[PDB]
Amino acid sequence: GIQGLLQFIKEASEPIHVRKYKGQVVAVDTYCWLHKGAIACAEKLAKGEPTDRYVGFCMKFVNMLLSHGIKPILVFDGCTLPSKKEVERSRRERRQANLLKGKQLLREGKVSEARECFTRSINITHAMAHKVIKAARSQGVDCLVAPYEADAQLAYLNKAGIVQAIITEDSDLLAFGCKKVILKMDQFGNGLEIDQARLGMCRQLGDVFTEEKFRYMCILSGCDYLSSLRGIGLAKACKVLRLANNPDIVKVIKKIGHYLKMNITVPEDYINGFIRANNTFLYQLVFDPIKRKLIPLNAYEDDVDPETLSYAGQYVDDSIALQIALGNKDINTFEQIDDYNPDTALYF
DNA sequence: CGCTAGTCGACAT
DNA sequence: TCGACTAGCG
Ligand SMILES: [Mn+2]
Ligand SMILES: [Mn+2]
Ligand SMILES: [Mn+2]
Ligand SMILES: [Mn+2]
Ligand code: NA
Repeated sequence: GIQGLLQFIKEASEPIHVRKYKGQVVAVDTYCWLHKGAIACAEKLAKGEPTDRYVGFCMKFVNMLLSHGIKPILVFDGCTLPSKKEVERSRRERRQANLLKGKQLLREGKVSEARECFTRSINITHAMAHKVIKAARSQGVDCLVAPYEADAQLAYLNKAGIVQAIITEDSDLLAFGCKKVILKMDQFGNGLEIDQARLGMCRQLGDVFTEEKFRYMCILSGCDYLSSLRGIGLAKACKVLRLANNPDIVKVIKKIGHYLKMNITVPEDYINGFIRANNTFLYQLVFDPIKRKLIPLNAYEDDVDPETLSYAGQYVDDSIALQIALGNKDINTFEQIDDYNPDTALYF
């Protein structure tokens, strides 16, 4: 996510209860629940010892939403995004490192720290996610496996008007241009909501409350697709966008040092990386549940060439995309591991 | 002082 | 894929 974004725009936030959305549809970034539930059994997950606790943990929240008359759509991550491979590598390295370290501390004698290491080695696999999918489907809850990041999928579901709000712990969804996002929701329904249109309640943002400029700010501050320049965070990026009054962003990015009264040399590849990051936020592939078709998050504008956007996710056949979305197709082996059919009585 | 980057408990049961 | 907290910076 965008580090400290929630704190930066805290004025646009509002404490709520999910009963606000009774008789409505809400999409869920299920990974958060999955992780929080996986914490309660980190050791057994690390050792490979069998446990299905995260399932019950997620189903608690699901049953809560269902109890408050909410129609929940559980969304899951799919294939790895090429423009996110660095962060994936780092995360993986941290995971195996902390795993081995914990395994060592188990032999040393210190379990209190070994457990804490096992917490950092949490690896949420597609199998666990599929268990959760099984449970949710047994409780009549619609599930959707994103072709890539669940973030973009949720953003699409919200923009398309399929869902009214998004439940997540990740502030990336705001950069994607979600309308309504519910952060920090507990097991009872208490949560914090940020509306896009209410970003203007943040005086600190200045005139950076439009989707495009807000996105630019989030990218410049540092995201999962492009690391920020050293010494650059939300405040300075927002300052850059505030002080500058130019339509073309590239020139401003080239004058970032000028706008911040600093000596900031911008590498040539950083501009290209910014273009790539922007295009990743705008055009990352998602799955249209209605038309059952792979589409970019936003329709391609005239100023972009879709053939250069491989990093935003590659296209596959719509039937394969469908089988992935249903969770029937294994992400890694591309083999069919289930036979769920929505026609045999979200997908029309 | 304001802001960024990095650490470690919390996460949760 | 978190965030309070804070060393340590300009
Ligand atoms: Mn993120
Ligand atoms: Mn794929
Ligand atoms: Mn995500
Ligand atoms: Mn994200
Ligand atoms: Na940054």
